[PDB]
Amino acid sequence: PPPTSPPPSPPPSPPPPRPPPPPPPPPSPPPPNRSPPPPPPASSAINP
Amino acid sequence: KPCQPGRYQNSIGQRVCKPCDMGTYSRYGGELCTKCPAGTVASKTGSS
Repeated sequence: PPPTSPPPSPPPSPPPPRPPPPPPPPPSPPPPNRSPPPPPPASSAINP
Repeated sequence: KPCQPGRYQNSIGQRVCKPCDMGTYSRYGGELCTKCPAGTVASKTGSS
């Protein structure tokens, strides 16, 4: 007699998930303001 | 009278001496505060 009909192919395995990425570094801080403003020479007396 | 170390003045005829910037030293007087030379640190404002 002929052999029994083979059974159909079985389903494939489930896939794994993916992790999330870490937070990026903060922006570099700005440098301080460019020098002090020119100072006043000062004047008058301030006397009594 | 010369500004005591730890302060500076950059204008002729100023009664008050401004405090030196943080991370900077000053000698007796000085028109401008000279930053720490090379591998050192002041770690305080108006340090001598």
